[PDB]
Amino acid sequence: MKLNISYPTNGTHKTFKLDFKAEQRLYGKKTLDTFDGSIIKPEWEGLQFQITGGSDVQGFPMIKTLLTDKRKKLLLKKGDKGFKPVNRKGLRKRKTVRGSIIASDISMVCVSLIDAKEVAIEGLTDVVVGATHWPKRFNKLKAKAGFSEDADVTAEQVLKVIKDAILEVNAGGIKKLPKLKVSRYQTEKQKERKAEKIKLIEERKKKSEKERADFLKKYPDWQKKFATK
Amino acid sequence: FYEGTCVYSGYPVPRGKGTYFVSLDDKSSLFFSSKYKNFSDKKIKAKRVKQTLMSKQFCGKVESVHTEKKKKIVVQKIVRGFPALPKDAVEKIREQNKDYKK
RNA sequence: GAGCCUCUAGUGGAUGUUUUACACAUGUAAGGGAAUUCGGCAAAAUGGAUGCGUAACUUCGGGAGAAGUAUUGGUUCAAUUG
RNA sequence: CCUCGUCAUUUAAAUGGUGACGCGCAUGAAUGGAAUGACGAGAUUCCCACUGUCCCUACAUGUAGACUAGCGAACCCAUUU
RNA sequence: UAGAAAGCGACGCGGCUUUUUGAUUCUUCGAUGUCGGCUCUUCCUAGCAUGGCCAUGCAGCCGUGGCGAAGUGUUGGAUUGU
RNA sequence: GGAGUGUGGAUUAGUACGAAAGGAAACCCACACGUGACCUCUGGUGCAGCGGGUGUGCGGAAGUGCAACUGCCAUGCUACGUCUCCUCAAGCAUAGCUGGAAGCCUCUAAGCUAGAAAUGAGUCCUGACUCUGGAAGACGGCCGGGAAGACGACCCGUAGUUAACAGCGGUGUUGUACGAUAUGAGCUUUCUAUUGUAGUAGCGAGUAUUUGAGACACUGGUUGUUACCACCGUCGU
RNA sequence: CGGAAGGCUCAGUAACGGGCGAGUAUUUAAUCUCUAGAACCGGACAACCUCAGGAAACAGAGGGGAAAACGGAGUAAGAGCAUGUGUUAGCAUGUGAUGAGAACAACAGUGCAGGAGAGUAAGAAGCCAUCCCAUCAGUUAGUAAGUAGGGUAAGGGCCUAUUUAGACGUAGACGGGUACGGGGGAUUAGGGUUUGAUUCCGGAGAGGGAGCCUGAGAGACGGCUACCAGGUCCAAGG
Repeated sequence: MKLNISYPTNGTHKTFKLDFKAEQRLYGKKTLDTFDGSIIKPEWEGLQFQITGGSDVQGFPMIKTLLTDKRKKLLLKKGDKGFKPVNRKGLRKRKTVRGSIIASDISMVCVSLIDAKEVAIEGLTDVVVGATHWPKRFNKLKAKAGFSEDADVTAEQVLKVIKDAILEVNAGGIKKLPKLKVSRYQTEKQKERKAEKIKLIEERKKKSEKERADFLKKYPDWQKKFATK
Repeated sequence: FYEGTCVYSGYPVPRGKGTYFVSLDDKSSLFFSSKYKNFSDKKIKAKRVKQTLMSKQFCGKVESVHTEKKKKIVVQKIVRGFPALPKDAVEKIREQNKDYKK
């Protein structure tokens, strides 16, 4: 049996083999259970872990809401874990899955360490990493731009963030400089187009409203002439 | 060591006692004793047999999975943790921004 | 004026001991279902009322309750014998 | 009689049952002959249901029986077994 | 297949057994309950299986003829009183 | 007196042997029939114990008789359950060794070796006549029990972890007591004060709470209370 | 945005299967004409990054991040009901469930929200014509009708409750056997007799039966789900 450990403060991962006695002490648990590291290893006292998921040795996934030690077949839609539909909308299919309760069937258990405390777990504690992408949306970007509850042109914040990258990362360089872009804030091309729609409605009104009066000048007896079919 | 959990009663079964009954539907099922197997055959609903663990859970006399209403532990706000920007500098920028905003 | 239970009126003694085996009157039984025996002998199974549905043959009267199937307690209502 | 007659059907297996056949030891017409219905505590074969009849027996109840108080015989008998 | 005699053995001749049916009338007619089955025990050997051996027309497999041996086994059914 | 008997699978092996086709030979493991015991498990049985309904009795409810029906089930008993079953010695038939008669030969005339599910012993059941020991008292009845039992007999106890009743712990069987209270498909509109207001209800199967409740047993655990120290006979010094 | 068309066949069906008229009691993405739009906020899913399962087919944890994708806020709009007034749109008044929305590029354009009328396609309807056996004469009880309600995009026994007994038959009902139906083909002086799987139109099916999600539109099978009859691969678990 493998054990796969994630440390979400650091963004780091490690896999280990268990021994028999360690394994046998996990039996009976389920996803979203917790335990103390001392039950897996000597030391590791007070490290609290939470169980995330895993896999049958046949390869079927453990599902978070099927509380049994057995395999079932379920009918699954899009948005259900264990199924990945592609080429037709409204497709639903029947697949084998395993319940959440841990036993000798399982090949791998996934686990999250909540807090490393004073301990020095190799690989988990020795590295710190960030994200992969950058906040495109304006208000998400602003919070990261350190500001809150004040008004700027986007250019200001793009300048701040770029300069800080040049300074803090490279101390000067053309490296970094990912292609920062901003959504949900009005640029000048939008100011013009958003003015134009106001021009349209104002004329369409007057033109429509004119013809009504122009008609009534000529046809006082509109209704009595028209209605006699 | 246990043999398993009885299907009808809900009772855990000691090693070396009880029996499995296998139906033509292809299912295998474990019973504590002849008493509860017979009650199944005669279509007595388990929730009405008041000494069963099943009945006691259903009535709410015994705490069970349905009572739990569990929810994910809520955390707090952090000093804006964002790529590159060191945690400590945001602790400073946020303050400086708050000043300027006033 | 069946069987079962009660009112009026009438009724009873070879003593003590928890008492093996084999008997005589009776109950119940896993899985199998006449393999038992000259032979289903003995036992089990079916059973009242209401409705649906009923074959060959026949002296046309019958066969016929043919066979085969379903319903049935307590309570509170409508409707008046359905 | 020969005889458990031959052929078909019923069974895993038929000295049985039913259907055919007929030189019938020794069938046969009010010494009454032949084909049916309704009705037999009449004789015979098979099927469904049902079961301690059986495989293969086990446990339990009442009444007798064993032991004890009161009462108290008979069949049979050359007898040394 | 050669060849009396592995296995057979015509035509004749000598024995044993009482499990078949006869033959005879010794015992019982002032009474010895008569066929078959069910149940249960013991004995015999003229040996069907199981153990040890000898011959072979015994390559092996399967057999066939003989010797000492009676410890343990030899069933469930259909028709029929058998 | 007597007891274990047989079948199959795997391996040797597609081997020896045969032109080919075919085709053998210990040890180990599974089973059946027979024998002797045993209840931990699983079936069966329901005498003690807990529940349910039908007809009719004790004015209602509660507790219950009679006719009998029905669900579960301690201890016990049982098989459809579980455990059980080989080793020596002398030697049959036979095949051999040495060896004369009979200078050669020869299993036999003396002598020796290998030898059967058969025979005789041991392990297994019954237990004749015996043998070793203690002590001036011993033993039987009467009283109370069972692991034993037709009656005798056997195993035991009598001022004590003795018996019986209660607490308080422990281990089971049944299935949620009586009485209150709340609800209930529906059906109904009664009373007091007094002129007009206020007061103001009945009848009902069942279901939920109090309540894994109440009932019943056993305890070689522990506390309290109560009862029991006799008597008669026989043989001996 | 398309995969609901086209292609293949004639099993089933004596019938909305076929010919002629009519346009409703109905729904319709695209397309046309007229008209026509001031709106804020939030998370995820897939790919990406780090581990990493399974014989394969196929999947896991953890962390970022978009939309003209998605969910909420306000706001226009707004079903039904009731009364006036104009059949009947429309308008007035009262009451209101519900409740949104796309821009982008300049090679000089392409899109997307609402209405009203067209256009295309279905659903349901009117009339008339349709094979053999009487050795098949009675058939039917949602059957025939009425009142009221549910259901549907919509009329209707389509379905259900209480009332009325109807409906169809020798001018052949009901049962059984058989059949894709026309435009047309072969023979023919005339009157006829025979055939139509088969270029066009319409219907039904995808081994046999039955259920279904998505969508403007399928009871779809080069979509899904279960049984029955058959198969294929395995490391025996799928």
